[PDB]
Amino acid sequence: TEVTVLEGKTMGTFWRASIPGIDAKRSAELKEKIQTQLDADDQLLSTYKKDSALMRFNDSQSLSPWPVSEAMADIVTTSLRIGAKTDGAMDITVGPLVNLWGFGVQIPSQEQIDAMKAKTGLQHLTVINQSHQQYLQKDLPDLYVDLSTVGEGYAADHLARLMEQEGISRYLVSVGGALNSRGMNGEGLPWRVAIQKQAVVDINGHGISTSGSYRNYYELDGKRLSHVIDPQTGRPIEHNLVSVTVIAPTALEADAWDTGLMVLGPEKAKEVVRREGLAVYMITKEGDSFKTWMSPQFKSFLVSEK
Amino acid sequence: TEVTVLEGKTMGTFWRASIPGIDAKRSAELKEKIQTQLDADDQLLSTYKKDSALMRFNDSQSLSPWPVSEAMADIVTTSLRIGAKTDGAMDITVGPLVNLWGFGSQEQIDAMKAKTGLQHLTVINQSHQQYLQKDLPDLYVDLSTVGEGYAADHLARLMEQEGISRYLVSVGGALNSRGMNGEGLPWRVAIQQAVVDINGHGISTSGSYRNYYELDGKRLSHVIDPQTGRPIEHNLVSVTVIAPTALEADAWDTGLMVLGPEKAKEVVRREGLAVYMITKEGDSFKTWMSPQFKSFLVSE
Amino acid sequence: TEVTVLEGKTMGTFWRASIPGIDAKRSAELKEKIQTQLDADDQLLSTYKKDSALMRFNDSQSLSPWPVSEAMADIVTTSLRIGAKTDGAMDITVGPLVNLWGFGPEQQPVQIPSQEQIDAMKAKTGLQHLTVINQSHQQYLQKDLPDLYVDLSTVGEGYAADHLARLMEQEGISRYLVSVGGALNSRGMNGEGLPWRVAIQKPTVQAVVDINGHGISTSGSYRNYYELDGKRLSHVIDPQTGRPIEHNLVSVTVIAPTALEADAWDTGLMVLGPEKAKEVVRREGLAVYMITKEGDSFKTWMSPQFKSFLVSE
Amino acid sequence: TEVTVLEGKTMGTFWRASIPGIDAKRSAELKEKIQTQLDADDQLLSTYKKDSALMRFNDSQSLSPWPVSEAMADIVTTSLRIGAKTDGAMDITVGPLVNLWGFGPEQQPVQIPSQEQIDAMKAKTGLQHLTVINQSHQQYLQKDLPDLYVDLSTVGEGYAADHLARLMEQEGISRYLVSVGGALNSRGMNGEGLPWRVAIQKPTDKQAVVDINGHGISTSGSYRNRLSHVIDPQTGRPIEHNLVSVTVIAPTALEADAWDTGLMVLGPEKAKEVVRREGLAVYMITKEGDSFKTWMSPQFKSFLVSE
Ligand SMILES: [Ca+2]
Ligand SMILES: [Ca+2]
Ligand SMILES: [Ca+2]
Ligand SMILES: [Ca+2]
Repeated sequence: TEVTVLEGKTMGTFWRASIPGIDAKRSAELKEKIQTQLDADDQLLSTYKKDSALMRFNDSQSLSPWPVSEAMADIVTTSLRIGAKTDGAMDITVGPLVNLWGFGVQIPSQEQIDAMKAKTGLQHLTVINQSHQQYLQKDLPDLYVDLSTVGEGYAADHLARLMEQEGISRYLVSVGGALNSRGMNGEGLPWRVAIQKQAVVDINGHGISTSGSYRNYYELDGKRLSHVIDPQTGRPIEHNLVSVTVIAPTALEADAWDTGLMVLGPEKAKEVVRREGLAVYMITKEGDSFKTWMSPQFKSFLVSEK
Repeated sequence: TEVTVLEGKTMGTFWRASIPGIDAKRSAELKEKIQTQLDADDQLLSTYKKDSALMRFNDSQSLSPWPVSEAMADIVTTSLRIGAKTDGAMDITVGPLVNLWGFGSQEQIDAMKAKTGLQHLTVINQSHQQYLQKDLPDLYVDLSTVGEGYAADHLARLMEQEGISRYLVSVGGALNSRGMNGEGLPWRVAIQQAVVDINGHGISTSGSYRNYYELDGKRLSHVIDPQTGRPIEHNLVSVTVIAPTALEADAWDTGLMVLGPEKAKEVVRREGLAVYMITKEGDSFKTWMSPQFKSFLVSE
Repeated sequence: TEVTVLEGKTMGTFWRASIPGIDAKRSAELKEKIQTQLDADDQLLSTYKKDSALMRFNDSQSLSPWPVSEAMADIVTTSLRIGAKTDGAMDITVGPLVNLWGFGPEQQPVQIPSQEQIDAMKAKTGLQHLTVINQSHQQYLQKDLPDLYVDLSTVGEGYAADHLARLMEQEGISRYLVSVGGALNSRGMNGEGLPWRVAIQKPTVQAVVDINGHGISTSGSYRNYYELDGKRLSHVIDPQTGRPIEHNLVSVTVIAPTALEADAWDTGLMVLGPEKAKEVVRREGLAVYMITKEGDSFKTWMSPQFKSFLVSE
Repeated sequence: TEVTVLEGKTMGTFWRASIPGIDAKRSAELKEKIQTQLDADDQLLSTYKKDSALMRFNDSQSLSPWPVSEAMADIVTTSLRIGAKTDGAMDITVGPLVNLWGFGPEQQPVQIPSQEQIDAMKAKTGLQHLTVINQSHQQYLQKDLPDLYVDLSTVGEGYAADHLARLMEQEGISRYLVSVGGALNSRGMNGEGLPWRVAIQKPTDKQAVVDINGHGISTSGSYRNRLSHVIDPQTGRPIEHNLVSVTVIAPTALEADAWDTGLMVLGPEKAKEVVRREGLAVYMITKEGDSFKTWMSPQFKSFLVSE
């Protein structure tokens, strides 16, 4: 009935873990184990750690097979495909363009943007899988891969795997915006998952991840300048889709989809969500108010009651 | 709330789907969509169809990248990875060795073994396409030991695309489930009288008490060890695996069955797998559960 | 156990379908199906859209057979019959007359009372001017007066509700309570084996009726709107008198084999008035409930056939 | 609680009315009213009575509109439409082809198998020859062929059952199970507050329950397994498929009785195409060799009893 909560820092954000029925000691051990695992995940994906596995790939100039871990190969493989399923809205090679703008301290880019698009593109990345090893291969020397739009999802899922190892079957795990829910909370009820305005959903056995455009676009005046850049135009998105929440089997998928959908905007997002049978929640600032939209698949998660 | 159940046949076996109460009309639609997908999956990897994706590849003598669906690449990728973590016990290239046994041979079987080997396959994943690639023309891939596992995971995702997030789906010896029952209770999945809650996971089982045999210490088995070309001979009667996906469960499943009690337990501990085994000692059987597996057990 | 209620707007009014518990996706697919069908009926009948099948016929001047759909033929067919059974009270061709008082919907209340040009207008009116022709693969409407104007607004809600129900059946749902405007249709029991709730206007325990296998429709409300000049002033116009009804009838509810029929009967019964209405009710042995305002009080009245539909639970 | 059961003869078959809480006096009066009404319907549609309304029309040679009742109008209209929707399988003008074989129940036949002369006979049949005209106080039937012969027996039973339903309403009776031949309409609860029991018998050679509260049902078959006496109005000869029984549930007994005969004629495959498209609730029984196989549509399933 008692719910122990563990929290800490990771990947420039925060992680949480709610585990029912744990003693002070095992709680201690688990925090140690959790922090250590996320630390290693940070060391894997972090773009700020010039020494991370990812940055080491980014720094190299090789065009031949580059050994990486199974996780890394899986993270990239799913990132590429969902990138392709979002007409390219979800691009893990868009870093150069985001840097040109100085988003996520600048001078609007003249026409360096066109020339910068040439050093971006999903089709430049390849994942090779073999029995005893996996590899990332780029056909562009200065291709730059950033995975901060999916790292939180991956971390949340990996965190689920840690619970299994530690023989824990009931838990509320989250890293930043991504969460995985399983089992009943303190009381014999599903963990409460509040989506942004606090409508609640029950994702027991599923994962969730939110994503949006907040740059003075979320309840603000002086309406101007979006920091989400469409990897197709090389420029700021213009539509009014401010928030996208996705529920899926894994938090990694949830995390890959929401970014891409966010980028595409309302119209296109809906076309993709319908075609893929995804459970999505959308907030758009049309009038001075915020209107919502929920695909059918997303409603079945709503907590019908109180 | 009610509880609807849909079933049929596919891949030379049976498929089932348990969904919270639904109406007859929607049942017929979901049933048709399910059967069509499973049919699609079978047309993809069945070795009995001369025109399945897998067979066209098997028939190709090309050593250059052969394009395949995302599913194909993913099934292969897991097979090769779990194939290594099990000392090659779980081999998807063993086909030419199993064939020369008529089960499911002179020491000349080393000939078929030559055209065998997990290191002969590579999977290439790109944004808009995937490819399989073999460095041996003769290489022959077979995914029967893993098909049900995938099919089951794929069915659960179809249910997901259909707005059904609460379910218990199964294909052959594999099951997949996420969500509670009509009541906020776990879908009852009984082990070979213990039950487990596999919410968010998959589960596969190999062999049964009705698939173990007599005549001396000789354990009669159809299961052929890839690193031998000959039938296994240990005392592992059955093995059940709970994993993140039924596809992985199905993979570890046959891998562990090939290895046997002792060797398998080694992997189970190393890989931290959720496993349940039954072995034959005297005239009785013993049960062994990894700690990880014990955590999924559900009483009341 | 639990009921799924879908809702929307159509024909300038509200529609509602109370169905037994359904998923989310399935529920979205249904509403989708329903709205489409309802939009299609609106485009079929609406006198408000100049592109509708009805308005096109009205705009035509030919006297030969004009091809229409099964629904059109059927709707006109039972409006002519119920029309004659009410002695012209239910007249789908009374349009030219109404347009003379600037009454009805919202013809911008500025049309003073007419003179006796209503006389020269009723000559553009007449149930005898319409014929319906049914064949195996096609149907037709036929008028013998070029300027005949057919208005199906008093019977449209009833047809929509019945068509909505036949759509529920096509979708495998045989238990439901469906409504469009003031017309309701139902058949099959609740999730609890009980009758779907259908309340009746309580002038001052409210009456409840089980309309299983039938359709129902009401005209008016005890929330009247007449008192100033001449006891009762209405916007409804007697098709045979060319003038606004002046009687005591506050509202009439009719239960019939279909919402369509029920919608035709109550309009015509509302026009006729209390006594004339009762004669036709007795003669056709209809299931009717009436509310009349006597003197600072409302009185209720039920035909024997109507009492038979009452649920005494 | 006590259910009174009334029965009698009509249209060469039998009708039954099960009604709860009714007393001796009322039942006696109802039995009179029912039989009186049925008689009139029989007098309206029978082709076995040379005096009936339908026969007067059949015997005439008129090409101009022929005045009939609303019921006659609606019956024909519904039959003509469902006739078209079943690809002419349900044909109310096929009577002369049937007689050619002498497969009319009241026919020997011991005739002589007709030769392809059946073609010169189909020419005297067809749903496109009939027209229904409705007006304020009148309705007409019009045929563009003298010798056209209309027969409404494959559908008169559904109309009688639905007509019986209206009768029940007139008398203030809300709970009943009323039937005429193989067509029934169910409404309300039985002796115990339970849905009237309606079963679908198996054998159709030579048993499930459904709750059709607020709906109607009719069954059609080809009882008598090798040579069928069901004539395909489009070929002029006996059907060849193995469908032997079709049960249809619909909002009205007329519709149900109209469809089941059409589907029966079409066969399993073509019938299922129709069931699917029209979203009909149907149950079919096919006999391969000596093995009976069944098939229900989704809409039918929802009427299956579950508890
Ligand atoms: Ca993201
Ligand atoms: Ca397996
Ligand atoms: Ca009306
Ligand atoms: Ca029939």
